[PDB]
Amino acid sequence: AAPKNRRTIEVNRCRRRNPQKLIKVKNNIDVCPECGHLKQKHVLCAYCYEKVCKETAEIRRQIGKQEGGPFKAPTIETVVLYTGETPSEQDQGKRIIERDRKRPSWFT
Amino acid sequence: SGTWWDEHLSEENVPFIKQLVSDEDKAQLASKLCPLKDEPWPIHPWEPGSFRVGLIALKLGMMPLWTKDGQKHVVTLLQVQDCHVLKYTSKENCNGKMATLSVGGKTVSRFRKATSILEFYRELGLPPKQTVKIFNITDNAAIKPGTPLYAAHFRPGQYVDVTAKTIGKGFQGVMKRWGFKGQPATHGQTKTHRRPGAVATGDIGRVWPGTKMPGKMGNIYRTEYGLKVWRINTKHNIIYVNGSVPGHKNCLVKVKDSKLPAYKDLGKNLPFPTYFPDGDEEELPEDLYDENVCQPGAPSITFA
Amino acid sequence: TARGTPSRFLASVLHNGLGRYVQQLQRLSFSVSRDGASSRGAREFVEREVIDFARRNPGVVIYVNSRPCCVPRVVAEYLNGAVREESIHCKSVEEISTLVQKLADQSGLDVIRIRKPFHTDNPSIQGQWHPFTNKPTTFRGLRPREVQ
Amino acid sequence: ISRKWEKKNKIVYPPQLPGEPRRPAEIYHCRRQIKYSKDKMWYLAKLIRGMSIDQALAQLEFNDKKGAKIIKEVLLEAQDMAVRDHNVEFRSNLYIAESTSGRGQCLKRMEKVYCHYFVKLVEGPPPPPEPPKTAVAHAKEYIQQLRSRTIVHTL
Amino acid sequence: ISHGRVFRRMGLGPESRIHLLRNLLTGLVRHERIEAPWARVDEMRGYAEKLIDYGKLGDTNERAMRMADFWLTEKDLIPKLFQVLAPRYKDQTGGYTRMLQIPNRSLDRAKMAVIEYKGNCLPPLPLPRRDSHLTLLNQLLQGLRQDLRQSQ
Amino acid sequence: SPTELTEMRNDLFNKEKARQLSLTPRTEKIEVKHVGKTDPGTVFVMNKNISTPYSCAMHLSEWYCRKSILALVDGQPWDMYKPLTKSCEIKFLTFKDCDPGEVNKAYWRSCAMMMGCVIERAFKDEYMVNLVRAPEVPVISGAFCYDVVLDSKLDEWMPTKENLRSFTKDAHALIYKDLPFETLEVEAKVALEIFQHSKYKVDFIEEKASQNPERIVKLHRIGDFIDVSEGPLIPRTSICFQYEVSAVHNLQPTQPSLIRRFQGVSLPVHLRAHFTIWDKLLERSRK
Amino acid sequence: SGGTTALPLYFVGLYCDKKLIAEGPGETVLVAEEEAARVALRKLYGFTENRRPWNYS
Ligand SMILES: [Mg+2]
Ligand SMILES: [Mg+2]
Ligand SMILES: [Zn+2]
Repeated sequence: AAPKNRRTIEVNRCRRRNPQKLIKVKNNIDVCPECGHLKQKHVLCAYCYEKVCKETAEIRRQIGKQEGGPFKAPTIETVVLYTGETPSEQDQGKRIIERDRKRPSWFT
Repeated sequence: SGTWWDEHLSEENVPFIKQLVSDEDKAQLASKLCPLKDEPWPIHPWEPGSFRVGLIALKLGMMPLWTKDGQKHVVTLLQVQDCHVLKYTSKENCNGKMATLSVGGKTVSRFRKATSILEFYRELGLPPKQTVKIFNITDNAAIKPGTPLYAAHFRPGQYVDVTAKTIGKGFQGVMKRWGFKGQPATHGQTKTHRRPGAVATGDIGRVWPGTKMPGKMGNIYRTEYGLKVWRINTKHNIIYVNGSVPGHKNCLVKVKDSKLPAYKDLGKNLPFPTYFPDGDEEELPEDLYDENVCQPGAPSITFA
Repeated sequence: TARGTPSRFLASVLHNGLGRYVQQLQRLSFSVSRDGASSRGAREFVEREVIDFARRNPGVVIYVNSRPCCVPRVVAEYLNGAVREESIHCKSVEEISTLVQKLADQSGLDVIRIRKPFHTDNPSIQGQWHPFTNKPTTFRGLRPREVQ
Repeated sequence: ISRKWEKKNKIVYPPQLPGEPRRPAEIYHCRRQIKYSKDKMWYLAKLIRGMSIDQALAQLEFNDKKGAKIIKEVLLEAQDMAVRDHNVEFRSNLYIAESTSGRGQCLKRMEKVYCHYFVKLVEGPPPPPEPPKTAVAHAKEYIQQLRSRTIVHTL
Repeated sequence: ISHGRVFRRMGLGPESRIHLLRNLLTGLVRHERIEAPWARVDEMRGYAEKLIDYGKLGDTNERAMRMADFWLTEKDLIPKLFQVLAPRYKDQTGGYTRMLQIPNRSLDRAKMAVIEYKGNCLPPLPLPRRDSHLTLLNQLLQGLRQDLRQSQ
Repeated sequence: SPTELTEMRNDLFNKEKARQLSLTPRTEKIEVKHVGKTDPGTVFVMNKNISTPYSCAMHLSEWYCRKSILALVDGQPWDMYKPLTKSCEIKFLTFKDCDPGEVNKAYWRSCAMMMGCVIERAFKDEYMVNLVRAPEVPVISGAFCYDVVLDSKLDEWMPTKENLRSFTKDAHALIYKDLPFETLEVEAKVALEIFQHSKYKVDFIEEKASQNPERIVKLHRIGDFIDVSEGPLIPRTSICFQYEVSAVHNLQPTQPSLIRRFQGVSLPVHLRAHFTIWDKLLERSRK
Repeated sequence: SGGTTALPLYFVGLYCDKKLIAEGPGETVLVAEEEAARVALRKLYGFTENRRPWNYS
């Protein structure tokens, strides 16, 4: 059907500003104790995750530049090595994806 | 502020705390197994018109079980887990009705309870239970808090009442909820198949309270009366109650003696205050059976 | 309307009539334009009525000036600080005399609803009523249904 | 079209006497023509009504609504201006004194809604919330009312 | 009523559900780490685990080969499954994939999740460590370690 | 008449504080470089002998102030309220760093000082309580101890659990009051020229600075209470949330007097410990 | 009246060798005694509520 009467600003305020409709204050924010950026407990530090995705993208660009075209999933493991890092004794027989910047401190 | 128990513990500390609290729980559970070497209360002989505490069981599942007369009888399995009498309230502490016992069941974690409940159980020397239920008993049926209760509390040949939370169907329309013959299918019944008809008459400009309408179903406590007990498994603490019992599996149900006015007697031969395994009265076998159960291991029945 | 209006209680300035009556109006300013048509009744009042009023009320200082240049007005100031303006534009000499007398005959309180018509500071002589007047007492001060 | 808010950052108070308490500084700031309804921006505006700046930024960084980042940019600009111009000492020593959202101008097609966001940051720490009315306060005020009854309609 | 139904409902029906999960799983086997909506990743985790289980049986088995043929769409990955992934987890008997939640998606504010196969070459996800063992509460608990060990 | 002894201490304490604060010659400036992985490479410009590490922490963010519990300048612990003195380098130590050693030590000696300010006023004025020392014990031990000497009339009084409960309630009142731990560097002569009432701490006062080459010592003040300690303290008494004095001990060589020892255990608001873990911790605060 | 409630009324009356010299109301007995003292003081000092009003004529 249709309304029988306009609804006043008072009723509309008792509806719109009722607590159930308010935005709740979040009790689960904190500071990355080492890195020092904001984060929720159960979620990754956004800044750290972005700085990881950047390096993943650069590595993957090198991988694409080396594999040539599509349909070339290798049949061996892969290892990524930064400048001035000779292939360790454990990484022989694994594809090497050379990169041209110093290894990040967070890359172990 | 806001936090859970093992948020700030370190990698090598969570297993230790788990083991320590589990060991303490087992120790406290074991340190109550003998309630007569502790300080019991008077044990009066049963007399007519008395009521005795009941159990908090857990619903396992169902099975059949036959009888010498040749019929079938489904049954439900009720496992008594950690049933301890937790509290006592006096006759006129409830202001006239009866004396009451608070019985708990189904030991639970201790990191997931409110501070008050932990304080109560700490002063009582037990680990927190899941459900606490209040039984109305006469004065002479009192049992000291801290004593355990065991499936042998009952005996086959009696009847027993079971109360539990039914299964929650959620929000339900009117035919799944009240058995309403909805409106027919084709023959043009457009946009009305499973709908309530007229909610109320026309002269009254209101719908009566207590009208049958869509809404939440189940998930309310309810009681089945008159269920008979066929078997008791005193080694695993199982009760084999006739018929079906509300609730789902692994949910706690409240068991007590039948209150119907045809079984008011026959509370006599039952162990009155409770069953204490330490009484040492011809210790009970692994399975107690009713007089009319075709129990396994017996010759196949014959009707001659 | 009452609900929609302020109110006060019946009162006086300084317990006026108790010791000696004092006249509350103390200053009266007339602005009368020498030319305006609306300042005609005012000019008549000043020409043939203000001297007599000054003589009859020697506690009121009456100033009159001729520099509104288009509109007259009378501003009455009182002992208790209150000011009160009244329009005398386009009014007769009878009306102005009645108004000025009215101003000189009232205390400078607010003209608002007087809640009570009688104000007394010592309303009781025999002792204001309390539930134990006209009520007996019993031996040793016992409550009903006592023993000792 | 009235540009009053940004003109309250120009009231020059008189130089303080060495005796009176140090006056807490202020900064008023506003974002104009936010392509976002006002009945939605109001919830974000009320969320951060009575909390310090850093907690406000924290709460806004992790809210889902579109206006959250607009409020965040506004608050950051306000903080920078407060330190740079209004001679505030510590950039964390501010709190949201007033936060509100108001209507906007532009035209229709079906109204295309707009809204402004108005924030007043006051130097100093957040004021503590008004405590709950303890039972003794209720009894005290009830006694006060019982003790102000006069004999109604007589001398 | 939906008591005891473990399978989400997504896509345009059951078949589209299998096909969506298949594309997610193929992306995972190809890159070893993918960011996808949280619920879809939680549905695909079980399939990725069981895919490694089937891949351990090895090429010679035919049932496993048919299964990996269905569940991998660019077939260059089937070698990998049987020669890089399944060999890599010859020790672990379970839990080959780690799944985290990450900042919600910018456009549609969906609940996201990064899922990866343990042990890959990629830069490591910023996992959340627990509190250092030297913190006050941990030190007191260490004292309790000692004092309880000696008593027992 | 102890109620005037406190005033006799505080008046001269404030006197020295004022005379030191008045030595600053028209707000000289110092530069504090900030080091650490979070927000690195900033240069605070502070006031030579007014600005504290808090004055630096607040520059960065409310998070640093809320979480910070001690300050390293020149790589040594430095209380948050203690004024800086020269162009230095700074870093902030919390409870959740990888190596919360110094912070744990500071927290526990601060808890010792709080238990001192609670016990001293705990008794009836007709008795005479005299604080001996806050024996530094490692956090691993299980509780912090404070050595006091009660009057000889109480040899037949081992405190009952209810009185320990009263002690705990009073300490909780102290934390609920939320007073800061002011500090003061003073020449050692205050303990040798005024503080005659130092009868057992008369030994500690030479232990203050007789060992170190300089002749200056540290004083810590909760508020209408004074006492020395061997290192920096946490900034506010609100940091403690869970607190309890458990029991007391005595040392057998009872020739000088009965050196009662008070045990207590506590945790900050950040590192709250669940109820049952807290009961277990308390059980071990009785050794 | 109302001995136990939160709104009591106690009427306390001073005496001087079996003869009343005042009477006071209150909510506590202490306050009623204080008010009885005040009224007795007023009666002795000739400053009651119903004293002969000052004579201005
Ligand atoms: Mg149809
Ligand atoms: Mg869909
Ligand atoms: Zn981070």
